[PDB]
Amino acid sequence: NLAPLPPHVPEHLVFDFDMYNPSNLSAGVQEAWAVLQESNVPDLVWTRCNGGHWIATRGQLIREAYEDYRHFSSECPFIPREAGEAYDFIPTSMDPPEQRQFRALANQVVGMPVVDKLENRIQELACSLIESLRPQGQCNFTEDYAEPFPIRIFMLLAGLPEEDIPHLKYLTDQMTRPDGSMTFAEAKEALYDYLIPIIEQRRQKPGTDAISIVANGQVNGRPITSDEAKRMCGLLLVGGLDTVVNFLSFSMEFLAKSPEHRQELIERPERIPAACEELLRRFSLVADGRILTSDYEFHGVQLKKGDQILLPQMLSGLDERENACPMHVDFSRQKVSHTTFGHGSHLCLGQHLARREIIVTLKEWLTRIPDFSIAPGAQIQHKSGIVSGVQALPLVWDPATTKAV
Ligand code: HEM
Ligand SMILES: c1ccc(-n2ccnc2)cc1
Repeated sequence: NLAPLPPHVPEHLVFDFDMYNPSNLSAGVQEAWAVLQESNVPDLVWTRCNGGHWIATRGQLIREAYEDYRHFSSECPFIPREAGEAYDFIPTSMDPPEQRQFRALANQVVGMPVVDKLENRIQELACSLIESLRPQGQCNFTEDYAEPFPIRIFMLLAGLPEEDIPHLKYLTDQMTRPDGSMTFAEAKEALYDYLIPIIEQRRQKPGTDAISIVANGQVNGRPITSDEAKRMCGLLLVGGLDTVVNFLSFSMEFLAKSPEHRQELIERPERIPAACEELLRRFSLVADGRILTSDYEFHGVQLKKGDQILLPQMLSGLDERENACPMHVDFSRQKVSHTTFGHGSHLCLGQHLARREIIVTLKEWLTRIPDFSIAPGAQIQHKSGIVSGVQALPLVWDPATTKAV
């Protein structure tokens, strides 16, 4: 389903990319998108899928569009339009200076200080999950670890019941990797049905949990409304359930195939942080966009007011102009250039939490289970959307080579 080309689009700039089902998916999700960076593709293209929209394909353009909120507005940040339209998450659907205030609160909730405080549970939960897996010689890394690890730390932070996971996660999934089973608005509404009662409850009777702080927070001298708090909370939910979850499976899949990468991190632990950035560069996984607030001419292309452009965060780091041999994972790169956590005013507040959860896992897994591989005859499938994922990650290992701690 290709939509007819608007009049301002030169046919030479057409490249029908389906962000929800790219062509080379079998090769891997990052490889499927990287086709956008082949020599035949212009820097800025137009696709007729998902209703027609632009795509910036180069780190330089993505950054520029990310900085330029005057032109590129966060009002309608998701493709397809109906999706960007119905979404009203804060602070993601606002531009500066309105953004700034809401931003400041969200940070109170997820920032450094919170992570600093949760470190021991993070470390505690990782060791517990791993030790529990170790003797089995086999998991489903996606369901066995990638999901629970991050999610249970979030639920703890938010003060929400673990029982809610399956329900929440389904709703969250529908948002980034739409199934077809429910539209964005229906999905959005359902998560909202959930939150409303919770928030009400926490404005009356506050806790120390994330929701309670958001619900009772101050924005621009006055109290935040319920509707605003709902809209921030909606964001936190997706961040907690849908991000680190998918990241970990791509990294673990890479690790399960590269013995030598595992070794390096084993003998030279000082490299873990470095490694973590490189993997954040290589297995980057977010793709959103902005809407044109007016007619504007960008890098010799005319953009009409109301046009959506996808500015895949994913691609900056995979761009050869930014990183030599981009599909090559080298833990010793002098400069790891990525925009995995975004760029500009909307830079990811949860990046600290995410880095802590990644480093804990690599350090802790490698300690106990140094030697693992993907199960024989396992066919790993990726998934594309706003946030890309791995469908399942069947791992096997010999228990005899593990180490209990
Ligand atoms: C590996 C994991 C993660 C990645 C790759 C990621 C990526 C991003 C990206 C690219 C943006 C900006 C989107 C835009 O500019 O439209 C963003 C914003 C945001 N992320 Fe993350 N994120 C991750 C994890 C988290 C976590 C764990 C949380 C907290 C629960 C979170 C909370 C936020 C919030 C609150 C913002 C909005 C900041 C603002 O609009 O000023 N993220 N994230
Ligand atoms: C699309 C969907 C989810 C997100 N997100 C939330 C937290 N971190 C990233 C950003 C854009």
